[PDB]
Amino acid sequence: PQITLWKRPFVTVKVGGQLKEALLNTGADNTIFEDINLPGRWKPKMVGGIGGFLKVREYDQVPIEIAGHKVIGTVLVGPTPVNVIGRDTMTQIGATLNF
Amino acid sequence: PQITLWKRPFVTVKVGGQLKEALLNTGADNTIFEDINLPGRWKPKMVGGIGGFLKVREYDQVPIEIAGHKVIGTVLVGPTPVNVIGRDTMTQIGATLNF
Ligand SMILES: [Cl-]
Ligand SMILES: [Cl-]
Ligand SMILES: [Cl-]
Ligand SMILES: [Cl-]
Ligand code: NA
Ligand code: NA
Repeated sequence: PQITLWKRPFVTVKVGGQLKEALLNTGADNTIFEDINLPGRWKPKMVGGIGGFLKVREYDQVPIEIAGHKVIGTVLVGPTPVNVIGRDTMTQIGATLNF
Repeated sequence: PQITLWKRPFVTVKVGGQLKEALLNTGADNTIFEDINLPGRWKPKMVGGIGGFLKVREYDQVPIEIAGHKVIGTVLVGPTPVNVIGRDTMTQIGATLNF
């Protein structure tokens, strides 16, 4: 797809078999969801930095599908204002910024 | 240009005549800098939401140049961990996310 930026760029994504909406966020290193029930085992992971740490769950080797692009990636679960697709997943689907 | 996402997408920009590095951030509604000396007058703007509201400075009709594309747009000055080019500026230069 070719995604314009007039509104926040949400897409439908299937993650760990769960169908969700998430924002394509070139400002985020990692992909993170709240309110999801993923398969498999998780380990805790610290993200953020001083003044803004967050302890989240990290699920690895999770199947992710966006617009028919099927990849396997890491997915964090924890507090986030919106679900976020970060660079780590966007690089696997071959996404680019163009202008 | 066409920019891949293996690294954070920093670009050189000239904003209000000031040469800076800033991150192309599709998860940001607004372009925002800390530490910049913009021309003209500013008005207060409320930003944020659930995590907290804060008043920042809004400069309007500011010249912005990125990769030879010249536009005029809004630039906020307030706390941010990185200089950000948000969707408002990216829409004016015709940027899209593609995969
Ligand atoms: Cl959702
Ligand atoms: Cl980087
Ligand atoms: Cl800079
Ligand atoms: Cl305030
Ligand atoms: Na400078
Ligand atoms: Na102005």
